[PDB]
Amino acid sequence: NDFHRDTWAEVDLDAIYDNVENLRRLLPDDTHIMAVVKANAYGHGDVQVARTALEAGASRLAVAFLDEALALREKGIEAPILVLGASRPADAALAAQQRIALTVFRSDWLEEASALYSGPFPIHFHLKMDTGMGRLGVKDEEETKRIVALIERHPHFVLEGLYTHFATADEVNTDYFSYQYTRFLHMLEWLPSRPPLVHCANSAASLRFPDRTFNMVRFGIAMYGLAPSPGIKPLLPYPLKEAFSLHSRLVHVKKLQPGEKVSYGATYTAQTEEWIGTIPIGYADGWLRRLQHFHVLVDGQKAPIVGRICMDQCMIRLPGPLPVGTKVTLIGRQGDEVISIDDVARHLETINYEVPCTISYRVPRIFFRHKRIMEVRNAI
Amino acid sequence: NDFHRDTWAEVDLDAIYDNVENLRRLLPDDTHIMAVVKANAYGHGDVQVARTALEAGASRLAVAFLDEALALREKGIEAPILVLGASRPADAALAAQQRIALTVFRSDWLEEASALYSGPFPIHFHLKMDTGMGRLGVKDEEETKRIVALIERHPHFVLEGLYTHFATADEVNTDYFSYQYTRFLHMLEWLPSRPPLVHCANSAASLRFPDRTFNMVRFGIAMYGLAPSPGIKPLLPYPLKEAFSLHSRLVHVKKLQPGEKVSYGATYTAQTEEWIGTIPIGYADGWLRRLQHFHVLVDGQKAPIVGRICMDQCMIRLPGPLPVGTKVTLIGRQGDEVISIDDVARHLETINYEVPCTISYRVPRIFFRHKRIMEVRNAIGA
Repeated sequence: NDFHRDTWAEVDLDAIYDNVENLRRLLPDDTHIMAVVKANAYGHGDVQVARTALEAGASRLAVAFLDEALALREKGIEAPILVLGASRPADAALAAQQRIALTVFRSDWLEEASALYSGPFPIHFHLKMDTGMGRLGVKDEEETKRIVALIERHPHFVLEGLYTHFATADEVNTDYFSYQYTRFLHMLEWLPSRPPLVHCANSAASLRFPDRTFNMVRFGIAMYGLAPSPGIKPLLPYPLKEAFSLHSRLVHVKKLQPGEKVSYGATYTAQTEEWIGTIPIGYADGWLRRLQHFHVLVDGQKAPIVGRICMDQCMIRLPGPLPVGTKVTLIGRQGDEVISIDDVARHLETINYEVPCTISYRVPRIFFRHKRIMEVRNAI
Repeated sequence: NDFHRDTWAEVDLDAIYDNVENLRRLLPDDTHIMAVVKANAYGHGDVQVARTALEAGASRLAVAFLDEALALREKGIEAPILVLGASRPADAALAAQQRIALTVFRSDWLEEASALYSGPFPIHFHLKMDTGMGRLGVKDEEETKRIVALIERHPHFVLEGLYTHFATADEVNTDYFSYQYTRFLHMLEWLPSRPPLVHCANSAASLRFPDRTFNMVRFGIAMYGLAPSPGIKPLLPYPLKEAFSLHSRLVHVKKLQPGEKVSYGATYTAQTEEWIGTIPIGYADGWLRRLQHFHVLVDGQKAPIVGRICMDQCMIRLPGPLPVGTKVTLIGRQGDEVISIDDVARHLETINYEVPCTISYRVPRIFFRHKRIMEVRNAIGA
C-alpha cells in the first residue's frame, strides 16, 4: 500500500527476528515459544510480527480476545493461537472451526458451552489459575476439579494446557514472585494428569528464570525489544534490539517575531527571532497532548515542541531555517541522538507498553526485513 | 458486521443530526456548514457521521489529510471535501480526479505542482492565512499575491476559498479573538478579488458570533455534542447532545479475603471481604493507565478501578456479588449517575477532543439512528 501524508512508523522485523532467535537459543529444545501478538502486536503489526516470530523459532501465537485471532487466520496464519482473555460460550463453535484454543477459568462457562456445542471439531482449552494476580483464573480446589470433570466428560473438549501469570516478575524483589511460583506448583496437584502445555512465564520470568518456565514461554514485550521494567534491564541475558521508530517531515517553516503566539490558547510566546516548523502528527495519531514539552530530532538535533499539540499537527522550534521536507524523528535515531520509547514513556509518565499501542491506525507502518523495505501497511 | 469481545462504543447518530440541524437553524441561510470529520470523525466513524451531517444541513466535509478524504470517496460520499492540512504536490492529480479541494499556504508548493499537472480536471484551492494561530498559512502580502498569481496563471488551478483559524475562540475573553478577526479582515484586502468561500469559524466562533462567520463555518467538536471548552458552556445557544458512550461487561467475578493483591506491581490489597470484577478493556483500547484512580458504573452505581490497568483488562471493586455479564458503563449513563467525556478528560488532564480519538480501532462502534441499531463497525473485523 501507500500513504499520502508524511508521517509514518517503521517496524524493523530483523530486530524482532533476533530477539526471538536468541531466546530460542537460551531455552531448552523441548520448550516452545508462544509469541504474544495481542493489540496488533503491541502496535507493530500483527501478521508481520507473527510471521517473523514463527520464522525465528516460535511455534505458537497468543492474542487477547477472539477477534484478534480470527484476524490472524484471515490473513493466512495457520499456526496455533491461544486467546488469553475471555470469550462467549456461544462462540466456542467458531473458535473450534478456526482452530483457536480458548482460556477457561470458570465452571459455569463450560456448563454453558457444553449445552450449546455438540461437535464435530475438538476445542482445546487452557485452564488459567490465579496465583496472586487477581485478574482471571480459578482459585479454589473444587472449582478446578469441576472444570477438569466437565472437560473430561465432553467428547470434543480437550484440556491442552494450563497456566498462570506473574504480577511482579519484572521486580528486582522476587518475594511475591516466589509466593506465586509456590502457589502454582501446589495448584498443579489438583489436576489428575499434568496436561501437555504448562506455562507461567511472561517475557520477564522467561529471560530471568528460563528453567522455571516449564515447557512453554509466553514472550511479549521483550520480542519488541523493550524491557519489562527499568529494574530488569541489566539482568537480561542478551541485548534486545528496538523495533519501532516514528518519523514525520516538516510541512511549513516560518520565522516568528517576538510577541507572536503559537497554537491553541496562545500559550507560547516567541521571545527571540525563531524559526518554527509544523509537522503533520498530533494527538489523533497518538502523539498525546502531554508531550508538549518534549524534544523531537531534526537534523541531528533535539528541538522542542512549542505551544499546544493539535489533533493532526504540532510545532517545533527549529535550530535555524530548514527546508520543507526535512525529516523529524519523534522515536528513533538521527545520527548521534536517540529517542527511545522509554523516553517517550518517561514524559507521558507511563510504561513503555503503553506507547506503541497508542500510535494510532492513522499512522502507516513500513516494515523492514533483511535490511530492505518489505511492506507498507496503511489502515485507512 | 460482528464482534466477539463484550466491549463496545455506541455512537448516537440522532444526537449528531440534532446538533447540526440546530446550527442550520441558527446560522443565516446563505452561510453553509462544512462538517469536519477528521480523525475518523473525532473517533466516532467518518462515513456514518458524514452521511448524518449532510442530512441535517451540511453541504461540505472537511478532513486533515488526503488519505482521509480518499477513504470517504471509497465509501460512497460524493459531497465536497476540503483537506485542511498539508499535501504532496505530486498528489495534486489524484485530488483533482477525486474532487477533493486542497489547502495551500506556500508558493513553492504551487511552483512544484504546476510542473507535475496539466489537466483536465480543476483543483480547487483554499488559501490558508495565519492571523495568529502559528500553524499553517501565509503571513505576508508578497507571498499572498504570488500564490494568487501562480493560481491565476495555470488554467486548471482554481481559488475556491480563503480561510483562517482561531487559537482562542473558546475563551470567554475575546481579546486575541478580536486581533485575529481584524487581522483576517486586513489580510483579505491583499487579494485582487474575494473568492466564493470565505471562512474562519470553528464550532466556538460560530456558536458565539453567528453573524461574524462570512459564508461557510467548519463545525467540529460541537457536532459530536461536546462543548469547545467549559468556559463557554453557558454561552451556548442551544443544548448540545453528547453522541459517544463506552461500555463493557463483567467477564469474571470473585471475592477476595483480606490481604490478597490485585494486578501489576500488586499495588492494591483488599482489606475486608470484597468482590472484585474484571472487565475486558485496558490501555490498548485507549482506556489509559492514568485512569487507574477513576471509576466506572456497575448497576447504577459508582465503583472504583482497583490496582493498575492492564493492556486488555482492568479490575474494579464491586458493591457485592454481581452476575457475570453485568453491563459496565465507562462513559455514559447508568440510572441517575453519569460519566461524561469531560469527566474522563479532567482525570486524564486533557480536553474532551482527545478522549474519543484515543478509543482505538480495537473497540467496535455500534451506530444508532431512530433509536435503533443501524450498523456495527469492527475495524479488526472480518
